[PDB]
Amino acid sequence: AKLHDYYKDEVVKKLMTEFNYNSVMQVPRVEKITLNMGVGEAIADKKLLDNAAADLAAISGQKPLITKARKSVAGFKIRQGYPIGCKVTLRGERMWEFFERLITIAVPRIRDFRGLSAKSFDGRGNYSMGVREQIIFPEIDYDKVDRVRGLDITITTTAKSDEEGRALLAAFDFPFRK
Amino acid sequence: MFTINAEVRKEQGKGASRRLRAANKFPAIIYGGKEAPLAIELDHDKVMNMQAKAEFYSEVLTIVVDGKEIKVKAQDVQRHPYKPKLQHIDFVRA
Amino acid sequence: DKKSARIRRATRARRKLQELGATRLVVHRTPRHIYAQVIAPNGSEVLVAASTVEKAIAEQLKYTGNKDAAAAVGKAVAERALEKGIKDVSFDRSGFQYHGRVQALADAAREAGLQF
Amino acid sequence: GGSTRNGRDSEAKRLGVKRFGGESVLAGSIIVRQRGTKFHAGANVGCGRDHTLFAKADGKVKFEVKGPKNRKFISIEAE
Amino acid sequence: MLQPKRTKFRKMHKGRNRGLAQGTDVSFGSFGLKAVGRGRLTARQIEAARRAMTRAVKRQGKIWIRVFPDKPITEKPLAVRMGKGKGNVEYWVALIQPGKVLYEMDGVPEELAREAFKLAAAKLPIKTTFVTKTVM
RNA sequence: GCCUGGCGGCCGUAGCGCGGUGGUCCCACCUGACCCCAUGCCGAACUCAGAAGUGAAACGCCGUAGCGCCGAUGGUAGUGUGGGGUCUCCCCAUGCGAGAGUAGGGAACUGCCAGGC
RNA sequence: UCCUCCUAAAGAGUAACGGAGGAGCACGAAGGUUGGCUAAUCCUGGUCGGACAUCAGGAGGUUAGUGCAAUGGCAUAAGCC
Repeated sequence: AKLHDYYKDEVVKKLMTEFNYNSVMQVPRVEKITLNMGVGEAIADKKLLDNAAADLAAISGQKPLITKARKSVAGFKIRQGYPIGCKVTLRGERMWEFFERLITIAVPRIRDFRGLSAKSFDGRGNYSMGVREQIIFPEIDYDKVDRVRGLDITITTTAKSDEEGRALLAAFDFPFRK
Repeated sequence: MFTINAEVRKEQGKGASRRLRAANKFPAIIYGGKEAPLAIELDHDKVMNMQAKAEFYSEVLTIVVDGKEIKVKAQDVQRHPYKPKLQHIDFVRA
Repeated sequence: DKKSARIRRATRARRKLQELGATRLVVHRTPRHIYAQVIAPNGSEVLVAASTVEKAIAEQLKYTGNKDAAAAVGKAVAERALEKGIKDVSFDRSGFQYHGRVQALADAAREAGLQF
Repeated sequence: GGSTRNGRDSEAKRLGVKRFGGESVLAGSIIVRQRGTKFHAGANVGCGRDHTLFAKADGKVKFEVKGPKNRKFISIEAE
Repeated sequence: MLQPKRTKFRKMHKGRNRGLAQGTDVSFGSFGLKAVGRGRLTARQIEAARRAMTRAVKRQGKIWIRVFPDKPITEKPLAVRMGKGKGNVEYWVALIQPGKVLYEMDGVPEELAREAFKLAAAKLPIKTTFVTKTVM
């Protein structure tokens, strides 16, 4: 919990001393992660998530809530009002708080670690930092055996082109590939 | 290039328009040129014997009417429902 | 367009007020301002108003988007309503919520005199 | 084949037509199954279960030309 | 053989012809036919007329057709009395009037519909003939 | 006089596209929030305490007609009322008559009020 | 017997074993009401994933839905929260 201090001091802002931007409303900004955790085939278990109800709030700084389905009959079995996931969305200070663990300590499991490919880039420079499945962070009671679920993370920017959104990769370091 | 004699048309409507076509005549009009629209009477089979040439539509022609003479260009046509004959034609001031 | 959703809520109200005709009180607010105007019984013009634009409020209030500034307009429009003798006045909230600064304005208008 | 029936007796016609007497309440328009093609405007309203734009006060019809494109309203005149 | 798409409804009404309707401007080609008369046209007639042209034109063109069957007709046994009722669909028909062009051509210079039409007119109603392109 | 907002009167010649311009009053973004109010999670939404930073976006202003939109004039389809012709159609006399297209228009109108320069 | 669109004539009921169909019920909620909300479909990407699976973005809209039939309407929503 220190990125909030540095993101206000020079990160993608000292840029404004050499480039033609009179406010942060023309520079790249990051303030959101629309988090989700899926249940998949949980309807054939219906007992584990009945006790793991705060297991997403174990990695996100917001209140846990089960999301209810928008579908009532499906080729994989669903039922009206069945719980289909959990969000626990990150914005502002809780998003900068959450970002301090991404790439820095998220290294317990890897699949490329040199930049993979720029999926979901939106032509703006939207960066991937997902882990495919949870890797477990140091907090309390984390050394034991415990199950883990699917986790993917994209950091989206207010930039107009990846020519100018890349000013973030000129202020931090992480492995990147197109 | 052509020059044709026209007459100001003073009685208008369906039966009068059909009457002309039985009595060697047919209706037409002149508009544009930053001036008001004018109704005219032309020779039915004699202008049909003339308009079947590109030089009637690719270039201006002279109309002699109302005691003067003016150049115009051919703008539109109405043909008979089952014959090539002229029912009504438009001109614009050149 | 979340701006247009407020205008839809105002179309709902404008249509509902159309069958009333008569003298009407319209309240409108923005993140720095608030004002209230009394519309004539022919609908074509204003009679009296109060607005956070007057130096009688704007030089005394440290910010015009404040609750006490909304109350200052409420206490002015109620005072000007008594000057022009208005009764049977139908209220209109310009597509906004009644709760918050429109309620905080109305609460003080019924403190400067008759309800309101 | 046959048996297409349609049944018998239904009307709801011509009551929203021409000059009115201006001394009792009137239906204004009784067009069938009305939900947005017409609606009401001005001092009058009509919310009946049979979609009638019946005015609740005595007056005459305006036969008004105002209203967006093909949406024109039942409204009563000032006299 | 010509067999049009099944009608949405099992049967249709035949309908009256106004005996005029302008349609003389060629849009699938540049020339066509003169109709100048009115009547009923059947699917077997336009296929027999297509055969007459197919035999004289071999494979040149193709030729485009602006007439297509519009109605199926109801037919029943001859002994059924007057009264009840309409039979099943049999033959398909259309209506023709003076302003029709019927058939439209451009890719068949001087070997069809330029000197005569007698060989195809012999398959058709209303004693039809060819037309020359309208250019002014 | 021009500007910015509103109540509107009006809501297909204020629309679609294309090129410029503006932070002053205004507004939008925006500053901050366990404070009023709030998220079925999130200050996103809506609040409340507001001006540190802009005019990015949205918004307003302005140009530009290829067009929606507006659209003559004449003709055509259509036709009331008499009548002609081996006639479920044609032709006429008299009285009416579009829609579509063409010439052409056109980048909104207007009353009241507050403030600005 | 009842009920919609059309025939049915730019005034109305309406014919011929005329044209496309239905109704004898449903829901105590699917009713009342305050404030909100806005489809559908398709594309993009995300472990356990045969296969439609998540949450977010884009295109896009009187094209979703309406207890049931045919029809007319639809955000001032009569459509759902």
